[PDB]
Amino acid sequence: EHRAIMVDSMLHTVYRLSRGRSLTKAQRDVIEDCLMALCRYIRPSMLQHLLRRLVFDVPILNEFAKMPLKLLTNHYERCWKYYCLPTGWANFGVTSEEELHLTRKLFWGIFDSLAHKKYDQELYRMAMPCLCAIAGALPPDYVDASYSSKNFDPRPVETLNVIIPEKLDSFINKFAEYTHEKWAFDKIQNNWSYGENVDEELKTHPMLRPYKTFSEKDKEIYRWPIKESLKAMIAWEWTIEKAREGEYNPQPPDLSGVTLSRELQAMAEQLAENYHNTWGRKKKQELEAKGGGTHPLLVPYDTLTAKEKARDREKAQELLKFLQMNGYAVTRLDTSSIEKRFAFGFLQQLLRWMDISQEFIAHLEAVVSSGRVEKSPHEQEIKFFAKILLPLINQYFTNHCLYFLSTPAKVLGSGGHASNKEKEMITSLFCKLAALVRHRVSLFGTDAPAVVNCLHILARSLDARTVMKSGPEIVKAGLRSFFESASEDIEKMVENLRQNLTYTTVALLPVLTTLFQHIAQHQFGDDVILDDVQVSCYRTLCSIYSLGTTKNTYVEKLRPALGECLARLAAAMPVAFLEPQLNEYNACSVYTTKSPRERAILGLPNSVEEMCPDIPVLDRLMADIGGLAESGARYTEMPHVIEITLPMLCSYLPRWWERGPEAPPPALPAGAPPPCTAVTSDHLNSLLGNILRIIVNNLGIDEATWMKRLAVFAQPIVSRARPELLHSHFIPTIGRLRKRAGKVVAEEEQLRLEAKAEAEEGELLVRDEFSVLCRDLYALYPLLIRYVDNNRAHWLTEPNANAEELFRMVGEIFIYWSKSHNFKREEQNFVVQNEINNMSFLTADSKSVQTSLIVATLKKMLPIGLNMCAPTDQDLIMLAKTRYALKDTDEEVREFLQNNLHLQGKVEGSPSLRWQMALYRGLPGREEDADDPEKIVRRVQEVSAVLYHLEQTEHP
Amino acid sequence: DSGSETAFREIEIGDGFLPVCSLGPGQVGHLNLGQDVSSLRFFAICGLQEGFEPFAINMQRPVTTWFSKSLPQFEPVPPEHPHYEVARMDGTVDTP
Repeated sequence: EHRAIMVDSMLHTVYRLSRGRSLTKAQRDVIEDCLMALCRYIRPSMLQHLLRRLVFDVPILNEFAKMPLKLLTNHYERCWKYYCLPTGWANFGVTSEEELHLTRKLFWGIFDSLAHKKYDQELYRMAMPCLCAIAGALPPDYVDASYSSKNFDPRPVETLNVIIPEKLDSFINKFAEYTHEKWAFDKIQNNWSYGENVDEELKTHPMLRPYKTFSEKDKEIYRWPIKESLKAMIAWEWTIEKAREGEYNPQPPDLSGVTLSRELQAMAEQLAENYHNTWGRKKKQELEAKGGGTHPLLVPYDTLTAKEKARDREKAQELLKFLQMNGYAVTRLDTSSIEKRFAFGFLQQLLRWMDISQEFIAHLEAVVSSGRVEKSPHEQEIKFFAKILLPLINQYFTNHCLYFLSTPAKVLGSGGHASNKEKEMITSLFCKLAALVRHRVSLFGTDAPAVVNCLHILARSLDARTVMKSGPEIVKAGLRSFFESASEDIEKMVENLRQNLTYTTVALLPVLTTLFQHIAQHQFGDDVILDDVQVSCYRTLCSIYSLGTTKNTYVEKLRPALGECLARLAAAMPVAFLEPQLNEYNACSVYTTKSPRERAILGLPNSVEEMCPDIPVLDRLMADIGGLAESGARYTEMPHVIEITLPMLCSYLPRWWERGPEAPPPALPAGAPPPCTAVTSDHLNSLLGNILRIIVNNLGIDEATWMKRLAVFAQPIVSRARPELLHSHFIPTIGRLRKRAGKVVAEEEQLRLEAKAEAEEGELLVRDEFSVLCRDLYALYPLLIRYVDNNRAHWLTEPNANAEELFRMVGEIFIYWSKSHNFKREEQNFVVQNEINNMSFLTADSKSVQTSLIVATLKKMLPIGLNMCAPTDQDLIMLAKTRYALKDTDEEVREFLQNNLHLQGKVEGSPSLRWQMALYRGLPGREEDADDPEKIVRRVQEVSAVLYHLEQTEHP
Repeated sequence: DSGSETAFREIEIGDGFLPVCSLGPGQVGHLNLGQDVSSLRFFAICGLQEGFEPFAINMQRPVTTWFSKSLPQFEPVPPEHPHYEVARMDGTVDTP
């Protein structure tokens, strides 16, 4: 920053050198790499002039713009905090308004040039990173100073060709004399009072007379530039004329800094651009006589740095403010600040190319329906959209989803909040993409993964509350028709299952799933899913339950997606479809919000039980799942329940549990209508027990693969479980798993002690047993994770002997895992195969890189074990651990522990043991029966073994 | 945000560490140092098991605190002040 001036001049000269001719390709590559490293390590504050040169040259999009656009994307990706973040970046700070207009006009120019140019593989492949980097860098809520705006050959307007009319030529001459008067007045304010003769204090203009005494022969040559400027002003589409009737010291000062009407100020800025045009024309005529070259002011005025632009705009606005203080009006539009936001301009671009895109999908559908026609009049549009627009909107929405979802009230975005206009416009844009892909999957076959990915991204971050409440009926009807078309599509698939088939198959219905997931995330279901949306989703859930009833191979393999979308709509549905006897007291019901006449004309039979009779009440499905758990049928015996209905329950019950009367209502008037959902914590505890029962009953069945997704679905239902559920079900399940794992580790120890080819075959057999064991743990233990983390404090304070027993069981399981290296490698293999690490991460956030068993035993419940054991026992823990380091077996270390029972710690030995003993006996659940030496040696051996295996894991 | 339990990692000991709390306007906070574990709630829940001694466990007298007085006081200008410098010139025949 100390030497920024000649650092920037060196940057400009290195640009010129890389743009030099008569250079070998290696030499050009060397200079380009120099530019790469130099701009990478140079602060963006002094890179503004180089960026201006880039903004000039790179929109040409020649083959010679490779290094400029590569520099663009590198610098913008590096400084995306310097640009996009409104808060000052801790590394280099905020961006200047000059840089802001630079990147805005850069984005506009690159996009329009890439649009008008024919598709090329290298060009598009390297240009789309640049365009998406600029889009991410530019603050979308940023408003440009002049939205309405116009080597370089700047064309001046026909200043002299357009003859000035006599209706204002007197005013033209008057303002020319007035600019001379303003020169004199600035001198007077500088204390150089203008003197008629040559004046020493008049340094700028020695002789300076009032216009009455000043000779018109030199007045003409002084005033010719202002004459030409005003003739240019009328030569443009503008019309300047006296606002009031009429027509050397102008004491009223002209203030170009003040702000006037937006169109007037923008046309003044365009007049400044015209001043640039004339000045750059004459200066380029002079410069081409000197050998050519580009001057910083000679570059386009819009792309020019905002200081020379500031001076030229100061001149133009001085003219304009003269007009509005002396009574003259200019008439050429009314661009709101919303439209000045780059996000709204980007959305206008997106919708214009969206209607262009629906036009070209129409004609390409026409040419693929008529055999195969490779020739397409809009093939350039096809290639441009597929290679540029789809990833551009992808990355733009990914890195600006926080701002776009931000509402004026719910401001969760880091910067500003999305405008309501742009909000509804992009919601209707998402509806337009839905219509673009509506029964249109054969087209864009190669681009289909990117299409659906951007469809999910656009489905996320849609604040549809603004659209439904105080929003346009056009976009609200667009989204309602999208939902209706999707639902009747599901009806066509269910009737066929008993081309739109390929459309639904290519989809796999994940965009709708993501949409209801987002709606459940932000609780949009109160207003967004209502009336016709509610009815359509209800007949959709009934129809997918009919698919669950049918048992063909296609629906069996489709049941994952069907269950996932069913659970998402259950978490994003407004009324209690389960036990709907109380829907009339529910205020969100279609029948309560609709007149009986409207129900009659919509076909609603005034009964949720009646228009969705396939799915009964939650009481009946609970009796069903309880009977299934009691019978203990195989997973493949009746897979529909666990595939679809159980995820639906594990999504519906946690969401509607707060609404239930068992949960505390927000207020008495709010709870005055009886809640449509009457579930309880006992209800959710019983459903969790049913899940755990079917898991333990299908633990040995190798076809029980979907238990992992069952556990992911049942993570929310684990919360609010009864403490008695531990001894009721968790102890039997964990004990059975521990016994089976003990059998497997015994077999593995036998197979590892015998050395033989059949021994290796048996070791592979126990590898398969270990893999299905890992499946069983990933089905069983994630529930226990949230169980122990939710009820950690209760079992910590009150000494639940059942909890200590289950601690011993999980400790034995950890012992087996630690002494089985085969179990460890099978753990990692199952993790990478089944993507278990994702579920582990999700459970970590909502309580192989890391072991689920390690988290379960070594971290979550080791503390309650350590408080089950005494601190005076913690004074023998290290001795028992060092014996385990000497590798003595459990019985053997128990022998030396019994022999060394007499070296227990004492209170008077150290003050730490004193207060530790004080707290240990001050626990209300403590009893003198723990003083029995056998219990002491048992707990010391167990805790020391757990800690020894843990420290071996920590330090391999 | 990344899911790690520890707030800050790789912290040099340096000079030392002290309990600290900055209250805003109209704010009330109870700075419960570990003078007595009976007053220390949630300690057995998190900290007795993990191996953390309560601060000032054996400290007989109450822990002495220091509060930002917020009263402007005239103090000597630091020589290493990033913006302000004081220079002493003397012995000149005319300049005192």
